[PDB]
Amino acid sequence: VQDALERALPELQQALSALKQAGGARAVGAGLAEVFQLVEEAWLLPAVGREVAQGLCDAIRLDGGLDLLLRLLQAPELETRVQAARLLEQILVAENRDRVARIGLGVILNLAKEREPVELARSVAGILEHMFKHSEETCQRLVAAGGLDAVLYWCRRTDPALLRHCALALGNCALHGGQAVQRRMVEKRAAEWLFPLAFSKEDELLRLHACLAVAVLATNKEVEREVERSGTLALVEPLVASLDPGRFARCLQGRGPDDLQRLVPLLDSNRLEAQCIGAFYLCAEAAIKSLQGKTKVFSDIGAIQSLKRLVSYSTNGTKSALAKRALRLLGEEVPRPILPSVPSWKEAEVQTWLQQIGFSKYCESFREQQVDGDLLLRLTEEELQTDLGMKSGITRKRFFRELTELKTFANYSTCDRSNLADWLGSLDPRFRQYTYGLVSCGLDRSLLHRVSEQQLLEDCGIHLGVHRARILTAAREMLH
Amino acid sequence: IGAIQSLKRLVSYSTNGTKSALAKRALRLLGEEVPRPILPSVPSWKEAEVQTWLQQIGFSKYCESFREQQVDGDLLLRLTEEELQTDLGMKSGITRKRFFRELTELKTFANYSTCDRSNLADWLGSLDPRFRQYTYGLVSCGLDRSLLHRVSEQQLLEDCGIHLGVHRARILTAAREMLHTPDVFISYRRNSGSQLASLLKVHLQLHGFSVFIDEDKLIQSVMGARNFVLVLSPGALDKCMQDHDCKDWVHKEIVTALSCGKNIVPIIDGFEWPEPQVLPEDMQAVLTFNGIKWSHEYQEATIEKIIRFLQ
Ligand SMILES: NC(=O)c1ccc[n+]([C@@H]2O[C@H](COP(=O)([O-])OP(=O)(O)OC[C@H]3O[C@@H](n4cnc5c(N)ncnc54)[C@H](O)[C@@H]3O)[C@@H](O)[C@H]2O)c1
Repeated sequence: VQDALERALPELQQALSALKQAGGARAVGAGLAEVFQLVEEAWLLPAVGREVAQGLCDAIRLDGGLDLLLRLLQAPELETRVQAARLLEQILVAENRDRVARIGLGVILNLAKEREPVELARSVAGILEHMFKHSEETCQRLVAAGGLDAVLYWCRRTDPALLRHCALALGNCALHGGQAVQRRMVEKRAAEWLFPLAFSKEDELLRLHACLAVAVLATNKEVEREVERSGTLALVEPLVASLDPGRFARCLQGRGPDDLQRLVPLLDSNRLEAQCIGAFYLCAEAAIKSLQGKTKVFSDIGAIQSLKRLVSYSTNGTKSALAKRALRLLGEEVPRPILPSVPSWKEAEVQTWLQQIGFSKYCESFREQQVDGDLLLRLTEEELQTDLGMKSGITRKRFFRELTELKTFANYSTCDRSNLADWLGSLDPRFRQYTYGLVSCGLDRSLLHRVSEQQLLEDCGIHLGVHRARILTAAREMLH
Repeated sequence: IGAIQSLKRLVSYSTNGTKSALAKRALRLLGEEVPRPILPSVPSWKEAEVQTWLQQIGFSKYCESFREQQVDGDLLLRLTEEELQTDLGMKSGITRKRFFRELTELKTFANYSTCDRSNLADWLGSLDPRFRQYTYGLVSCGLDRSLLHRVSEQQLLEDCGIHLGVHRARILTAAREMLHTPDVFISYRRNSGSQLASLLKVHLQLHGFSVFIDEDKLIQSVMGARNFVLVLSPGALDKCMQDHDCKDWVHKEIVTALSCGKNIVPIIDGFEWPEPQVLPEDMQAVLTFNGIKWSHEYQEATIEKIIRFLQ
């Protein structure tokens, strides 16, 4: 355990003393090459070299060699510049990134302007890649300055190793950026430069990380229009449909829970490409964490219930197959897809729908009351509070959120005559939940010009007055 | 005095690295734990982020009050007086008001990227920085910038939940006073012509040209296209030689482009010109066009040369 640390500390002590003492033209570069080869020996140890490399990076930081590397990045010689950059690339760990964000911002940013040689760019792309993972302030300082333009210019090259760093840099800048960083990327059209990275048939990891960056940028609701106009979403769904997560899980050692929490809101952002990317990556990393004995992280975060919602509300075969495989590689059961004809439900479909979304406490609350799909669509506050024993209003509000998700994904073919659900969906996709509110009252397209607000409140049961005003306005302005 | 909780608020609500590092060092030199920075995507919260946010601001008594009720970030942003009083056991109105002060501090520092389409939070922040807390009040009701001229005070009170009438009057006033067939088709080779065709498509869509990429589907793509760009990779006419049956896709696209008579612009990347006598008779006319050599280091002038040679 402590063997590699005791073998690797005094060698780096001698090497950093040779770097600090000698100031020659080529002996300093030879010392940088010695430190870089010892770093390559450090990272390539099976299940040992992680903590060993972390301790050696801590020793390089506490010795003072990080400021030495930041001084040698300003050297006029090109050779020691590229060796110092390739040495600084492999040591950007979470304790070194704070020190680089304190001082090294502006030195690496200066080398972001020099873009012509490949030996600089292949390492400076990875340095900017790992510096996008620090915080939102560093992402703002890199995007507002010429740090994003270096990656957007280096996406033009044909180097298969450099474009991986560019795709990972844009993905990590989209993950840890926020609102304004994504605005400054997409207004500068960062999603359009990911098109040669998501289509190039040279590598298979590179297209996956490019589609990851596209899918993370495709979750901001002020952004998705220019992403759909970019045309990079259409390369996402077949690429996920043509690969296997087990082979890429064997190819990649996973990621920590702080990065596992970044893939979870990709599934609840109701976009098909983002759900496919999130299901693929969580299936591969669930295979990784199920090879080991740490499968409780997905239950600590809560991605398992989101995968159950992906299975039970699926309209695509690829994301449903990936979510079923991800739930099969874990230690719980897979759910069945629900029957979409909700007014055609009997009691057992209601019981299954309760068992698939996490309402197993109230199942016997609905069996004694004989609630079918016709009574489930016509359920209010008072019947939940009094008749069903659901006393808590927070539990009732969670039930109404799940009822919103159910009444969005429903088949109203047995009741709707004038296709009123598409009329509600053409205005706002959160209006189709009131379809049963208006069909059961006897309405169709030829009556909504004689409906008032009181008829929508009392009979149709539309509790939000903004939705009542929008439905009355759009019923009185464009139906006759 | 009480400066330790203010340092915890500085750590948990930090937008600067220097003050966060100094507050973490100040809490490390004392005898208590340092908190973690919260996840700004509040509607993307699960239960554990809500529990951590409770543990970092001094609501450790009610943590088991939220775990049994399963309150996530969507329920935390939509919480009122009555659900705090009845369902959560927070009987004291002073404790509820301290919780609403902390909820004000939370809904000021939040990421609404997954719900806000028209950037309504910046519209609320341009008036008064204490208005962005009502962003979730207006996004969840279905509103954006193009609807606020038809909102009343009752819709802000009941649905949006704006309890202060001064803020309702200011939002209504400021909402009513200041709110109111492709062109270039690219043929390429599957082996080594994908990256060059993708790069040409990107550099032509940077200038506003509708470019299509990738017999019942491609003929209507060529007929609707105004121009034609032929990517000549090394080996781009390898499968087109001795193809006397019209089965190759690139051969069909070249025959269709010659039948259309469009402005065929070849793009050469290390590919010599083939002989006319080895090609079939339906594709010998492609060798008489003005091809363009491709440079991998001076691409801007090359794309400008392509624009000068297209309609
Ligand atoms: N082969 C290589 O050359 C190699 C490999 C890895 C890292 N590096 C270098 O390391 C630096 C970046 O590494 P990083 O650590 O900052 O990455 P990171 O913090 O951005 O990603 C998290 C990594 O740490 C691990 N991890 C963190 N917490 C964990 C936990 N609680 N349980 C299990 N695993 C956990 C994950 O497996 C994941 O690999 C860069 O300089 C990079 O060049 C090099």
